[PDB]
Formats: sequence, C-alpha cells, structure tokens
Amino acid sequence: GSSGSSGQADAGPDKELTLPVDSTTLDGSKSSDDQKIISYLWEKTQGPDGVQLENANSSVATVTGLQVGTYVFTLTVKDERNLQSQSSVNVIVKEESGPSSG
Repeated sequence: GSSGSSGQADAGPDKELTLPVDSTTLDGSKSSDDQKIISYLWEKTQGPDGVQLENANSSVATVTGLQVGTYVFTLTVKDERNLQSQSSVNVIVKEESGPSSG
C-alpha cells in the first residue's frame, strides 16, 4: 500500500554552530504528530567527550562546551505502543569567521 506512518522521532535538522557560540539546543518537540510521546532521552553517541548535556531526559536538551568538531546525539523516545525509535543529529562546529592575534 501507500506510506502513512509519520516520523517517529525527529532530532531536528543538521546543527551548525559558529564560535564563540559553543552551545546549542536540540528541540525534539516535533517528534510525533498524532501518537503522543511519553519518553525522551538525549545522549552523545559520537564526538569528543567533554560537552555538557542538560535536561537530557526532556524533549528539549541543551549542550554546552562545544568545540570545533563533530557531535552525534541520538534521541531515543517511545510511544504509547512502547515503540522503540531512534534519531541522531550531526552537530558541526565551525570557527569564528575572521582572523585573530595572540
């Protein structure tokens, strides 16, 4: 038949930060449309160990202390039907445009 099931877990689009902006927010409020969600988990699968995740157990998580690198955060949520879904997001960090001295 045709496709109907919508996105189970949406960890938002690609995240691109540019110093000094060393912090971002993973708003996953748009994970479901019809079937509500009663589970939220934010963890860093790949990337350098250091960043600090806040409210990981919430639809909206915050990661501070980001550096020029690649941070992969997987979002594991569940629906009324104990449906196990996963959704990661590529977080790239660029350097603050412009030269520097010191």
